[PDB]
Amino acid sequence: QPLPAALVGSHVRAAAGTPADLATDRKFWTGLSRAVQERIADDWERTREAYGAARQQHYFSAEFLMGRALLNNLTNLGLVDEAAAATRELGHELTDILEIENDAALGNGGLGRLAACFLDSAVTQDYPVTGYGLLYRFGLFRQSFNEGFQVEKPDPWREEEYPFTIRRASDQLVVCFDDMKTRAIPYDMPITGYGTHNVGTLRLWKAEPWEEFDYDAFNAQRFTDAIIERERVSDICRVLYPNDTTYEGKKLRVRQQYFFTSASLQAMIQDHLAHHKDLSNFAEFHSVQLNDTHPVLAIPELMRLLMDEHDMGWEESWAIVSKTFAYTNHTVLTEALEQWDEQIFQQLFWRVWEIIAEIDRRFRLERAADGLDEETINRMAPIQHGTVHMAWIACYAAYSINGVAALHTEIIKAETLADWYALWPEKFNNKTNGVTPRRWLRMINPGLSDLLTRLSGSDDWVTDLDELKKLRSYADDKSVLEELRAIKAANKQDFAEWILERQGIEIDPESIFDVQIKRLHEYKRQLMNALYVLDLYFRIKEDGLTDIPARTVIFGAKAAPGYVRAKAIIKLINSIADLVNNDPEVSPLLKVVFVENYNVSPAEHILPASDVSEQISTAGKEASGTSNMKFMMNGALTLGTMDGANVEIVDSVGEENAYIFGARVEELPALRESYKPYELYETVPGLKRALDALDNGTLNDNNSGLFYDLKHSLIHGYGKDASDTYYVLGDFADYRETRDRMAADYASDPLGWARMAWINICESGRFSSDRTIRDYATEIWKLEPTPA
Amino acid sequence: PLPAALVGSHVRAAAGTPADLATDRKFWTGLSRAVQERIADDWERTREAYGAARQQHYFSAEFLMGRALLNNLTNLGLVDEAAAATRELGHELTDILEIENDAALGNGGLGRLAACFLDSAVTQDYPVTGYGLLYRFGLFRQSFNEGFQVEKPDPWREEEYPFTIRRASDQLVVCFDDMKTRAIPYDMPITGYGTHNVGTLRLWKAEPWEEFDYDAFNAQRFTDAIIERERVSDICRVLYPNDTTYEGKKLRVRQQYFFTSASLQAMIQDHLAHHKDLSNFAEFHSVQLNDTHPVLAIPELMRLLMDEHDMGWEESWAIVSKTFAYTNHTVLTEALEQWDEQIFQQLFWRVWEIIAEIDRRFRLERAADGLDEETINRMAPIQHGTVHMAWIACYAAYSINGVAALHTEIIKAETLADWYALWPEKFNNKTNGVTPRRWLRMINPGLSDLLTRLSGSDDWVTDLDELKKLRSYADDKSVLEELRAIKAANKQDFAEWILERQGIEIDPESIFDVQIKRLHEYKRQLMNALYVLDLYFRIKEDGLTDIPARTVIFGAKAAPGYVRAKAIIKLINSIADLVNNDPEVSPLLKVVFVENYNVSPAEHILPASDVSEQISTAGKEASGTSNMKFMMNGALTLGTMDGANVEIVDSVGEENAYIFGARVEELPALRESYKPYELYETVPGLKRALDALDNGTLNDNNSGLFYDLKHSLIHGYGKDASDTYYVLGDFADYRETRDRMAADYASDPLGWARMAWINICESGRFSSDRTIRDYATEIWKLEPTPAV
Ligand SMILES: *Cc1c(COP(=O)(O)O)cnc(C)c1O
Ligand SMILES: *Cc1c(COP(=O)(O)O)cnc(C)c1O
Repeated sequence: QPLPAALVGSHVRAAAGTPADLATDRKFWTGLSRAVQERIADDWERTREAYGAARQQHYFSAEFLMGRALLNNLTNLGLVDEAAAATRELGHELTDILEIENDAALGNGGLGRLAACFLDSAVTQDYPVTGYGLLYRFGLFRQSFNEGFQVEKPDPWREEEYPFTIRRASDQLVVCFDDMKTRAIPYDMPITGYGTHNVGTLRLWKAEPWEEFDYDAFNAQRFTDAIIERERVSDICRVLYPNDTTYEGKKLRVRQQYFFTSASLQAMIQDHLAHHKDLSNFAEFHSVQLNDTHPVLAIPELMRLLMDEHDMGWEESWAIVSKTFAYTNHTVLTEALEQWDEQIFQQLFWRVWEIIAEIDRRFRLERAADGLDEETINRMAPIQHGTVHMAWIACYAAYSINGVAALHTEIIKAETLADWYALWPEKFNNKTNGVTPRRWLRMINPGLSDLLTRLSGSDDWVTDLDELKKLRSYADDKSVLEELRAIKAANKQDFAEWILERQGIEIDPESIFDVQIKRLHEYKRQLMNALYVLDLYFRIKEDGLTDIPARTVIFGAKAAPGYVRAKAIIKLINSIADLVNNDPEVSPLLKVVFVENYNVSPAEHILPASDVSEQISTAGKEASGTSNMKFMMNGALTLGTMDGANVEIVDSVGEENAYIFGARVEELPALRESYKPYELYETVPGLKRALDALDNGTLNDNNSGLFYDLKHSLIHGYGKDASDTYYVLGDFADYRETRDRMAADYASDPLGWARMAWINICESGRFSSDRTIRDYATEIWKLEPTPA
Repeated sequence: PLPAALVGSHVRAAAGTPADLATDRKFWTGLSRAVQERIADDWERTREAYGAARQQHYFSAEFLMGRALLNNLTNLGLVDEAAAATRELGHELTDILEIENDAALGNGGLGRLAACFLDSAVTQDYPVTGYGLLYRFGLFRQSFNEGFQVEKPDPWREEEYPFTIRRASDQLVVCFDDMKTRAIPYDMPITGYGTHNVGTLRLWKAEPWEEFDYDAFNAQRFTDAIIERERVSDICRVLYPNDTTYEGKKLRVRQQYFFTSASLQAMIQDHLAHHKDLSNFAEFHSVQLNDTHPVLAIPELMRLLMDEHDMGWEESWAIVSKTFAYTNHTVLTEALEQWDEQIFQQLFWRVWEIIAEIDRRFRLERAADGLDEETINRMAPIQHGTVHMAWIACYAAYSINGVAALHTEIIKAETLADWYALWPEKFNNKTNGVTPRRWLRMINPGLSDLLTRLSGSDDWVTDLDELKKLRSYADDKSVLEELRAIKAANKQDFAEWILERQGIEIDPESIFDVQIKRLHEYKRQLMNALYVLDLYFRIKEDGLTDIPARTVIFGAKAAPGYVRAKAIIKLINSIADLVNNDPEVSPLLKVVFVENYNVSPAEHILPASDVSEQISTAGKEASGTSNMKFMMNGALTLGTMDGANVEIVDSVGEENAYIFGARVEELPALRESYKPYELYETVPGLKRALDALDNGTLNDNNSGLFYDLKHSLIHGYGKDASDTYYVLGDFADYRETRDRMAADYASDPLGWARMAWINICESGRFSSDRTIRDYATEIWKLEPTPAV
């Protein structure tokens, strides 16, 4: 029987050393998860054999924002009810058990969450795709709050038994740096799939020292000396995205990237020679996707392995490399385009450096023969001015270079990677981002899932979201609209319970849930959102505004540790919350909620209850926007600029089913040219009272002086050099106009609102990562569905 | 049952692959989980039963636990079932058993005694719980490089270890003045043959309050970020960490305080859940202090009672004096712990105040008692800024015991004469013993079968005295025949074991002459080696040929900084090379140095042993637990009249053992006029042997170590001779006796078997079941408490 109490009890007893009913919630979670592993073990192996005989894809990424695994696995295996039954039968409540698990701290943001959605979409379609990354022990950082200020701490997640990562020490490899010999210990994480028996794999690497510690130093009682090398190796997997302002920090970033790409390629080669005679046909059977530039060292490293360990010539090796790697670009701008001092490579791995230098030497000669001028070659070369340009190695080696949305792909063709598109137009293509309908709809919004399943006649939509388009006809069915309003309300009722229990705040389950969950960045304009709230505070308390629906403004963000104004903005939001939440004359109509330590789990609780999706980055700064897509699938309406994902959302539902505003990306150069923010400060009604509220003592920054800095970052200067880089004051008037209008349509036309929401839901199939993966798989990787 | 279906379930969960495809490591893991699942209920029942009873809490800085799987399977009577299930699932049990590293939780005899005690306690249903540290890397792993001992870390739980269960939710705090630490409790099950009771070894793991200094990490001060994390980790990193410097000493004291404080806090917690308060703590609890390592428990309990539970000093000390019992193990007072009081003042000021108050009160109480200032100063816990831990123990303990009749008389008369004169009622004797489960029933199934067949039941397994009535078969050739066949099979097993372990080929028909002791000069491995070198020349040059072939086996680790001991190990490896590689001698004589001697190696050696070398200088050994293990397995004792050999010969008679050398009462006169140089020139063949040490026969690698050894033997006169342990003085009698013993082995095989049989049948005297029964009724005052 599927997940009987007897089986679950057995695994729990083994973990707790006590009968299953007396076990702690922690030990029960461990037992239950072991039960799941037991049940898929067979399928997992069959999948391994199936994929092993097929052409494969290997997705390299410096991050995988996996979130929790238990509910997701139970859902995809269709065992939630049995688990519920088994657990209660053994004296526990499944809802409590699920809370035991911390989000796997293996990723940071969108880049990582995309890689995660891709893995789920791949197995759901039986595509032989294996993921490869680092087993970060403490994630990015855990966010807490002290007196309203963000505090960063380690983010452990696997300090306790974690059955969803299996250690394979007997399969360990060596990654030797010129100054450090390391063990690379492989871990296996199972990727389950709704509606299939296939179980994919996410391979995570953990660095361990050659020797546990320096016993001689220890025995001499030089205790710190004894563990320095141990902890320097441990630093490779300690945290994600370690700060790199110093040389040593930069060298660690490069260590991290070489570590998991070298280990991954070695294991891939191992596996290949266990299924094939030699490597000469490596590229027929393997492709590797480079998610951004983090994994680009894989390229010189595959050359090294092929030539140094399998006696292959340069020409044959490069031929394999140029047919193996594909490369995904994520932003419109150079900027973040990784660049490393060549000296780091020379010091960490001299042989790999020689290969990088040979790549650059050959590249220049090949270009000169192509007939290019020296100025163009110099600015394309992988090595220039003592610096190695990782994106140029990627563009040179990759057989495919893709953007992640129609507009973004065109910019990289025309600007960012213009010289590359000029030489090799054929490499460029587009692959629009998307999210997985499983975790972000079916798993988190059963209420909505039910209705979709009743209407459409099956749950085929779970793995083929386009099926929902068929339901746009009901947009006029009033009984259905009412059901959808009731689903949203039930979700909001749930959210209020969750937030009350989590942070002790009481909110109105009937108010509008206006949500902005995004990394804190000035170009994200959480600050603009904050202003609007502050102004609205004053329009209610001093201006007598009352003909408006109550609303709860929800925030979720981390700020980078050294990003001063980002942390100041988070502090500002917390102070504004304190002001409006404790003012009886305003709390009835406006409350602010800052969700602490925003991550996958919090997102799962927020999205289903969301009404308004704030996507207000400055036009031209967002290439994509996957959270935008998740909101759409859950019945939340988009309030945003004509940038990134909003473009495609509006394109699908129409201007009438969304709230777009602000300057367009083509208008801004002229606006910034003669920008007069200080005048807006003095002129735009309310704005002066709003911004002054930052340093007249209305708000409290606890003597930090942060609010006054923010204020003058917005009003100081003028023209293209104005301090308000992200046109916050410039768009505020149009932003407030639209946000106000949106809240109005909300109190006055409930059915009309529910209708727009339905249109969004039914058209959201366009943003499913299943379509994205199909496209990667058919156009770039050239894969076939491979059932186990 | 332990059915294949159950084991496969647990293996699949651990391996993420069908059981038959799992690696041996994963299979071992799953099989161990299967065992835990099976005893979980009996374990909880024992917890409840012991908790309602008067209990004993055994405090020890070491527990030499060895491997747990085979021991548990044997005590649960599931070896046959486990063997079949494993084979049914594609694996072989022996291969699986070999995967487990000995749990590096102990050092030597002191730790093994604590382990045997835990087993004997559960076998008799006595409510005894063990408390220690969860050492992560043991003492050290021994390896060899060009004949020299090399020391490295000894990991054992880097891989999942299902036999230690983490209880993070029950964690406590141990605050040092310079370090707030988390005390994570771990539970290890102690199974018992013939009973359903399952005892507990509680092991504590120190973890940092914060994972690491995130602020320093972000600043890219990578070493600074983990200094404090690793200082806390040092608490459980290594056992008996070198303490030649103040810092090493402070670490030892930190380790002792950590596990005592945590244990007492947990004991108090548990007491307050069965009783209204701590006024009757001593009525329901007893704490055995195994040597002086856990003495800080005394002041710490005082601190807890007064500082956390509002008791006054008088009441608190009353409880303490009826709670603690102290066990003394040696005849010398130079090993008794003494610490600079500054260490205490720095680690825990409050605890130091209490220790000072203990000294202050002690002096006044003894002055009241009428002792003179001289005696008081010499008994005080604090003298000249040094805290004498043994004095705190003798002052607080209600019981002070020795570990052998003679040893106990010596400490009454000498070692602790001041305390015996003051409180004669505290002193008593509890002779050490070993468990017949791990050391006979589990490792020698061949002999166990014969014993069970002859006696008609396996009652002897938990009542070894039962074998006495079998002594009469000493004259039955059918039995002796079986005895010899069993030894022969055991030796063949060992020969296979060593061949696979170190590639050395040995003759299963030769005499297995074994010495497995820690390397100490008083242990006299050197005399053994001298005899081997001489024998080499006798065979090579003196035409010796009327002798049986023999394999001389050594097992021994040397303390890292002990130069003579390490020189001796090198010498043994040198002689072995000289001997094993000479075609004129190898066929008769081979030397085997078993690398990294520990519990598992002993378990393979003992059953195959013919000769038990117990040759320490008379007067040096108080006990001799290894001596007992050899006896139980049919090996004859070649040793001095000292320690366990006395009692052994007392039980079997001088005709069934080979005692030699100077008795302890003769040595004072012998040494007074000791002339090692004369012996060097006169004992036949000796000069040739010793000269081989520096004439080029044996290679020092030009270290001059052999020369120093040679000189340490032949230099000086009388009380100032360098041969402090009468190595040359005993050599003549040693060689004669050892030569005689070999002659008997080959001339009277059945007579040899007879002697072996009498040893085996009389071994019940050394069962730790008798030792524990005596602790429990005379000191701890326990009653058998069955779980079911
Ligand atoms: C979906 C998701 C993201 C991506 O969000 P964007 O800001 O739209 O790039 C990041 N973090 C979490 C927790 C998410 O679930
Ligand atoms: C039994 C045992 C001991 C104790 O023996 P000694 O005679 O005191 O040296 C120490 N170590 C191991 C591995 C043992 O099994």
